[PDB]
Amino acid sequence: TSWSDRLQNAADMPANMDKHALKKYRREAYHRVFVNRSLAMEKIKCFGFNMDYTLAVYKSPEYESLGFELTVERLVSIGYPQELLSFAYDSTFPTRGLVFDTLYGNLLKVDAYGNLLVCAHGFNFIRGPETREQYPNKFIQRDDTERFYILNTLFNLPETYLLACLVDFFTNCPRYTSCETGFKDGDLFMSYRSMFQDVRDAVDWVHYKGSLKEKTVENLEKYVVKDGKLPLLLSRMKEVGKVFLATNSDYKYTDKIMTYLFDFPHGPKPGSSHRPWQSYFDLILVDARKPLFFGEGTVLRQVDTKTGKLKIGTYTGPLQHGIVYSGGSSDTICDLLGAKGKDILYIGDHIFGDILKSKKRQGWRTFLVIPELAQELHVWTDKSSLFEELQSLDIFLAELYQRRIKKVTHDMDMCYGMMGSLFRSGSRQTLFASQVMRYADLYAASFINLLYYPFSYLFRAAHVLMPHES
Amino acid sequence: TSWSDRLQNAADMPANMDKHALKKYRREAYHRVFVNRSLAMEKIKCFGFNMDYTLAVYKSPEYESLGFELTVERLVSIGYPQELLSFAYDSTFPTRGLVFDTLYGNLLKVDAYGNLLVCAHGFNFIRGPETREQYPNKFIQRDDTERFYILNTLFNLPETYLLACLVDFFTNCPRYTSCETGFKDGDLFMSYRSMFQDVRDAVDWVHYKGSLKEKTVENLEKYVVKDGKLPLLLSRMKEVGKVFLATNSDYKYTDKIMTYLFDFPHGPKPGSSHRPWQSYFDLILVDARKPLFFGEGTVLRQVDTKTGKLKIGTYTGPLQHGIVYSGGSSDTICDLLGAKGKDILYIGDHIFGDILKSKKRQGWRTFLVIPELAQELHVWTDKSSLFEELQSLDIFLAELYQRRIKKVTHDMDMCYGMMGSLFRSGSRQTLFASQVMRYADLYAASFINLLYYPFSYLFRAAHVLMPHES
Amino acid sequence: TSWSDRLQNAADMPANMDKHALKKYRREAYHRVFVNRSLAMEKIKCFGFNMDYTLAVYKSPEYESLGFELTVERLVSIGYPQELLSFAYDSTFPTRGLVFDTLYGNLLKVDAYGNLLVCAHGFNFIRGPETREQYPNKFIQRDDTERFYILNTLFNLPETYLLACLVDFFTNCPRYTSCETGFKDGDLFMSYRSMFQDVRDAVDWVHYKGSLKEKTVENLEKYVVKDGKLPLLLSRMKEVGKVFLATNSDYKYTDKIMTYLFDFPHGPKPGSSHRPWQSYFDLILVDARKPLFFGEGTVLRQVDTKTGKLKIGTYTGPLQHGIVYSGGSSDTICDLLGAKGKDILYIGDHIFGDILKSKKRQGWRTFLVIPELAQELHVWTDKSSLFEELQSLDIFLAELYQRRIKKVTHDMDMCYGMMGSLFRSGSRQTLFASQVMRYADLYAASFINLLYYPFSYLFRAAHVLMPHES
Amino acid sequence: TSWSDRLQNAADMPANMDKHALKKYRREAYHRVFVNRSLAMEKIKCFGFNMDYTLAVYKSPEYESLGFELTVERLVSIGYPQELLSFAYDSTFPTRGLVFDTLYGNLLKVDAYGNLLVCAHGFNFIRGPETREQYPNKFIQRDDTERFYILNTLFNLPETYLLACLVDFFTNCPRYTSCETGFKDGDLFMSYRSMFQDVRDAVDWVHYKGSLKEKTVENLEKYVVKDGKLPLLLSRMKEVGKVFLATNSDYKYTDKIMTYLFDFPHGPKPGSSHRPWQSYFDLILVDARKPLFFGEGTVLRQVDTKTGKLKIGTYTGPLQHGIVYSGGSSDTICDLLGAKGKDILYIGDHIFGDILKSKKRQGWRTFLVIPELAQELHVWTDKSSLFEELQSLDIFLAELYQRRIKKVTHDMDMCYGMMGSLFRSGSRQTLFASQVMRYADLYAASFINLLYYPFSYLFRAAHVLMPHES
Repeated sequence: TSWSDRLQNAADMPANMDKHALKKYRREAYHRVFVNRSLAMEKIKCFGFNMDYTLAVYKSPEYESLGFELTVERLVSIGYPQELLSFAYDSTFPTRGLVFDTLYGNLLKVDAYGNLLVCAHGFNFIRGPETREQYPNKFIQRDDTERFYILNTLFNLPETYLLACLVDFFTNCPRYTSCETGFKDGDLFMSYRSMFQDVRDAVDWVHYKGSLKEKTVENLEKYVVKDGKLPLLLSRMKEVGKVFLATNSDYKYTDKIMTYLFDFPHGPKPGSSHRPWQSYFDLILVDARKPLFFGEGTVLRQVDTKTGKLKIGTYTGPLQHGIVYSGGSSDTICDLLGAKGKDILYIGDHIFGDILKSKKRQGWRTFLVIPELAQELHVWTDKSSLFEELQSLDIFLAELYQRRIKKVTHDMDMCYGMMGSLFRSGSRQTLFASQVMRYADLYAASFINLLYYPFSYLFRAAHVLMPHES
Repeated sequence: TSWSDRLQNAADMPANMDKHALKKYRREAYHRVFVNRSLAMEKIKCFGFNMDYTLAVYKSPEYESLGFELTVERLVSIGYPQELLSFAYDSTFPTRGLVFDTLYGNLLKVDAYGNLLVCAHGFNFIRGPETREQYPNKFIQRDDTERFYILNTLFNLPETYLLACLVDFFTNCPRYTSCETGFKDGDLFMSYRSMFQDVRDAVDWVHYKGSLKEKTVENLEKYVVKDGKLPLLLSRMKEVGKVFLATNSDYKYTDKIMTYLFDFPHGPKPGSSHRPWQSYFDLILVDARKPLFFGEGTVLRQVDTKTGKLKIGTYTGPLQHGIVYSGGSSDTICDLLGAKGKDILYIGDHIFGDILKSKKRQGWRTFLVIPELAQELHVWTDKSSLFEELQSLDIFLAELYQRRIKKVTHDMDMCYGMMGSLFRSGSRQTLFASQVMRYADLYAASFINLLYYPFSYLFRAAHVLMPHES
Repeated sequence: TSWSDRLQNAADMPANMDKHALKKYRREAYHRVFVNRSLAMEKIKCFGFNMDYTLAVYKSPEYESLGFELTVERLVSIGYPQELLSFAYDSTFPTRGLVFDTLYGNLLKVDAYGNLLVCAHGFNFIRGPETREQYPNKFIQRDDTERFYILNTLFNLPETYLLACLVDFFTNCPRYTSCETGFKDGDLFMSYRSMFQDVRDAVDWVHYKGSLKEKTVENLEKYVVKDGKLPLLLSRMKEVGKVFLATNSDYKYTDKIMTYLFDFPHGPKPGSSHRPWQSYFDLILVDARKPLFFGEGTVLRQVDTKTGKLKIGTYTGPLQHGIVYSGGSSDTICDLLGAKGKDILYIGDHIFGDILKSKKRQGWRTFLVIPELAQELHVWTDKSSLFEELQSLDIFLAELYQRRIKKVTHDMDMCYGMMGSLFRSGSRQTLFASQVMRYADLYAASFINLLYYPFSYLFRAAHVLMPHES
Repeated sequence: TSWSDRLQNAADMPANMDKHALKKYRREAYHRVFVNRSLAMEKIKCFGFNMDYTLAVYKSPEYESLGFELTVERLVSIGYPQELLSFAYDSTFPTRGLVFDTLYGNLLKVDAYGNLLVCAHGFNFIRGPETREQYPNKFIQRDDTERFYILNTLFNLPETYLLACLVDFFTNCPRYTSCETGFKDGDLFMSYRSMFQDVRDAVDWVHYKGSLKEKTVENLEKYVVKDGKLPLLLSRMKEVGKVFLATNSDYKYTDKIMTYLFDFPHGPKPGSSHRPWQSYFDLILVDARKPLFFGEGTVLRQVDTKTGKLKIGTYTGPLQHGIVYSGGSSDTICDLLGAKGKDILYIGDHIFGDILKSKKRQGWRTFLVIPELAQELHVWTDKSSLFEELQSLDIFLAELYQRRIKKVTHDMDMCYGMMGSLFRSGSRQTLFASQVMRYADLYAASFINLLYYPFSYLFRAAHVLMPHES
């Protein structure tokens, strides 16, 4: 059972809007909105969205597998060996948020301070003592972006696995000689860094010049989660505030995806007339170029929605019904909707490009969608005894002042996959977990969970106290 | 009672090293080491220090007042009006960590997300609604370093007050006209930005080209806390590991200050022969140029300790007894002492230049000295009823779903000073508080508090859990 | 008669290698090599080439017209108005080397010091006094590359004309309102800057993603000058030194073009066996990325000449017969051929990317091919009386110490085209002329003119003397 | 006889303003203005000046010797060996415009293309073949400013000699070991680069924090050329246009120097009342910060001329009689004087900071003062037979197509000094010579030579023709 199976199962259910059913429903972890900092929903005057993996949740593992296949085919097309075609995407290997070390060709899972939690070279998981030869302090400087790439998005899941496939392949292929920083093939040397750049370039190519979008829109039922409760929630948001879309995707792709997401024989509720997707938004903005969007952005353009092309010129006019914007900046939203940052709840899946930057640069309120939580929540509750034992071993070890702690850690971790939970390895939290807590005011497996809370709900989190204040 | 009075009172006490007395002593908040992340002292192989406001704690308010006076005299010397000479330093006004907005000339106290907690123009404290005219989202982007300067160090305390004095003076002086971004005087316009740059330059000048150091060393009993337990703690650290100094100050000043700090008729304990301060250190490094020190640093030089001048050339040799280094980088320490980052406990007062950068860039373990805590702890415990009432009002307000919450907030805040606690305004934590929790593994009013813990103590902090994990 | 007609006429002639015929032939300006700084051909050990507009001289105006048409079609494809399709390339308008001012939308012809010689807005030529409203000092700062784009290459000829077509079109189209920095169309504003960026992007697109290369190689006799004396000259160079190619183009395109350039039923001379084009080169390098090539360049790769794709890895081996390189740097050439810079005569058409940078950054000897000189030489000799009169009027005016000087200037200039000679307006030299003299050691309408000089010819230029030295 | 002896000898002569005497006087090379590009003096509406080495010509070798001594004393003060005190400035060694190679510790004389003309390591002049070991192409990339420093100003003359003294000293001192890039002294390594940085820093220190200015103004008759014809020429300029000063020096130093330069018992002519120096200027600007001045500059300030300190605030008012400005930009001059660039003749000694930048960035007309020409002109005319022979040998060698050419070159060069003429080595022009021709419209040994030309003189230079145009 993948996380998108869970999401689709919940998506197939109709909305029972009886108040008692809602309060009962939101009590379950799977339909709950989790709270890092308190948020009074009554103060939210605008609800903003991105599209990919928020409104349009791509089904797993089918969509990752499609991206993987097209990326592999692109690398073979530009000269990588034919054996790449025998790879097959494996969803049990990658966890989101790993760091690829382009110097030594390792995938690393790290905590918020750069400490190594897991290190894998190809499919070989390197134990603590052996990692010290390359990482003397079992530590990396995350900000060295020339060396380290953080695979933070769900679009990065296929290349996370592909990097490991490639390192495994070249390590074990007799044509090549393994070296510390790459592979030697006579008079040719392929560094892990150039290999990584080829993979990155190929992933980009597949999304923007290849056939990924075409293959997606020709079979949207296979590739995109669909929920009849989406127009109900958006119609309810529009009753109490304004609603906007700000996506990096272009208008033609947005229109195809959004049309599918709203393709029901009804509108907000069963029995109601169908309405076009654009009617649910007070402001539609494509080609957003986030995260630059939250700084100076780009010039504001207007989409000719008949042709899908940009009109000639910078758009200088006002908000008009039916207009579609392109580029601009977050100040465009605030100006055209008459909003301040804390009036806005921005709902997205990119922990950096959506959530971190809108929080840090503009003081927007933030809702992080984490699709994998729809399944991680099931593992967490089902194996709570593993974690509880780990807590007790940690307390026992501290007051006593080992191999049992590592074994339980491994067993707990493997329930999530070969690279463990998105949020921790054993008792140690990941960088990703830390960023969620620090920058996502609210988070959930799906933003649909807002449907189960009344219009003026007060999301509450306990106040933080310093050690000397307790 | 200032925080340095508290520190000096504790410094005057002799060390009772009976184990039961120590454990009793460390139980009191004033002599406790507070723990943000767990740290096993047995794993620490090197203890590192800065000098200023860590080993050499400058007495308050005398030292700030000296800096203030010399800075004022410098501004008058370069052409500011004579009325500046009538200013007098007032320790009740500044709290450390405020942000000066060079655009509108305000001092701001902010939380970790840039939200305004306090706004003062000169000595006028601007209430919430009036702040929205200049801060529509009651929010600043901290990283806009061209506009905002964060007064993060104890050396910034005099200029924090001076900026407010100057804004007050020009606002109320009839020769000038107040404008949004500065002051008009006929054909001259002084922006808050250029005023701020003059103040910054004058503070720098006083420390490096003026008479501040000379005036300090000619009366060290007036200006520097002195503790006979300092050589005892350092001798104990040297029994179980290595000890190093890395200061931004030059050798001549370091030698004068450190000689005074060790000027007792005894060594580590009463009755023992006096030892020169250098003998307590395995590695002495001056002109450190932190925070650049934790990146590429500067070329490693050797101090001629006879003359106080640098020897000619880059030093290429090994660690030698009696050598004093200059410049270099944090890698110098690790190489010469055979240490890895997590082997090092680095003890400092600069939340950014010492603690943040050594943690983020090198994975060092960190101990933050917060001198003002020596007194903030007394206010916190004495007025705990104010805070407890505030907590209850917050809980009452949330479940009820105001003016009483603001009044209690003001009354609690004013016990610390006109700019409130270093760590909070009412129930809202400051940016400084957040950075302490995030980057200081341990913290205390003085590093001397390590004296009261056994050699292999395990400092413990509770594990963090995400909302969905609770 | 275009300059490529002249070049093709000379190209059709067979080589008479009798010494007396050669010396007679090189006496004519059209077959002469012109000399800015003395160069002893005996000291040249390597001859290097670019391909486009040096070996492969594209026929005029057919090739510019093709580029113009495809660029227009691309702009219409992305949303520019249909009326663009009625434009038709006009070779009499553009002169190479003009500056487009993106602020005011003017094409400018300037001297070496940025002084305005000609200013045209659309097709309106602005007289001196009217230019002062926008150019108060009749001067531009060339280095302000955010504002000014210098149309320095022959590939820039179509967009030079297109920019003027577009400014003319929008100025006179009733849908738009003309403003100082662009065109208003209700709520849309198109600045000259964004218009220029669209044109630049479309030209790039046509060359690298569009059909320009495909259309070129499907009719090479229409689009490319062909000269049976090319393999003769290259074979003669290989007798006395090494020969290399360094082109920005990719291998597949290079192979198609070079195969055509050598497609004769003979080799170096009539009667000799045909040889493949690669055999004429000791070193072949594609994807050169000049001018970055003359700095750090890019990593050295090897082309798989069977597939046209790059082999995997950085190439670390030696120079090998038959290998084709990709990327690298100018140091690659020097290392693999055992050359120093002054051993190299580098032959190219890009006054900046080829000639300036190889001279300034590496001290290479330089030969600049200027295709338009093949026709400018005919205008210069035929209308020498116009220029001679201008010289006399200048001398008369100086010793006398006007309208006649401007009229003669205009009449002389118009013989070259609407934008005058590449090298001057009247008696004032262009920036381009100055750069040729400063950075091209030798120059000619075609590098084929080297065929008419003996192996150890000494090209001589008179020494320069300062005013006080004369 | 130094060049300042020549200048002072001419300065002592009274002005005979009879028209026939003037025309006779300007015929002599020593009193002539030399012309690179034609300039109609009638079109000049503003005459601008710098102060140092233009209005205030420092006497040679006394002033260089003072700078040398203070720089040496500063290096010894910071820890260089005592033997430095035995150095003594030698004016016969340095020629202006040499390049110090911080990698290999050589002084280089180069032509405009970076070709090596002379190479000296310490006082050892390295012959051609031996230079190829470090300079394989006998070529340097001038723009590599991290490696090469061009000693372009007269203030650089002492450090030019000092760098050679130091390289000589350490090479031959037995305490040190000579290495390719510096000197080893056991565990200390002094690279030529760090040595050079010490020298540069010490020269800066002497000018701005040391006693150079104090020592200069306490004996101005020893250190500064004085000419009673200076106020006559400036009064004549003010009759036909405006006159401004723009100096990098501060007001207190400018006032002392300018007061001395005008300290005669008369004003413009003998018999006339003395006038204060400020009265000769329509605009006085100090702290100019050229060359940044010709870009965005700094904020415009006003000097309080009573105190010598800056008034508080940016100056926003108009040009007022008696006001003295500080900072600003070249646009300040143009705005306040109502000038365009080609209305301005800017007179200076810094070939880069004055002349190149005002020409390239603003299109100002330029007059370069070259003090050494006052003596180089005498060597040039007296040894014209050497140069004439060299020309003939060059022509003979070319048509013949050696050791005699090198011997004559050496003999000619040595008449100027150990580093030859500022303008050439033998028949090869220096970079400096090339920059003079390219950027100085007019040049002379002194700007006083303008006194000998009528108000509306037309300076004329022959037009430049390309090779194919001749």
